[PDB]
Amino acid sequence: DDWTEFSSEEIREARQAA
Amino acid sequence: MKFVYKEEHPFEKRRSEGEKIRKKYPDRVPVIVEKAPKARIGDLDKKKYLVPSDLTVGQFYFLIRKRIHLRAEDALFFFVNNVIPPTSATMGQLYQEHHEEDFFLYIAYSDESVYGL
Repeated sequence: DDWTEFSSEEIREARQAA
Repeated sequence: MKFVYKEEHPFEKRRSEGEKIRKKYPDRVPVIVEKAPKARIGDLDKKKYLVPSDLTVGQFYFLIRKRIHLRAEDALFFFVNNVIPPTSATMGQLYQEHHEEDFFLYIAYSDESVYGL
């Protein structure tokens, strides 16, 4: 699709980082 | 604050694409991300992000930071409607209060803590 989404790995890291 | 995206896409086309993307992927919020004027910081490949709404602004900082790759001389601040959103706010909440009439949320970033500095 024309929209960018963060990968699974990136988001799971973010669920931790903050 | 002005966005290049708004200048390159007419309001009625943004709004209809916005309504559609909210109805098709309601667990995410449509976010336009651009570098603030006068910002001295890395560029981002893409402008349009579909973001999990229960993600905090602090976590969004993490995601954007990674794709920018900050240098020793850098800092990173978000601006939505001339306002630094609190790191504790969720993207959903931010969307709720600040989404524009085209159903997009517009966020600018900079290495300075004042928009346009």
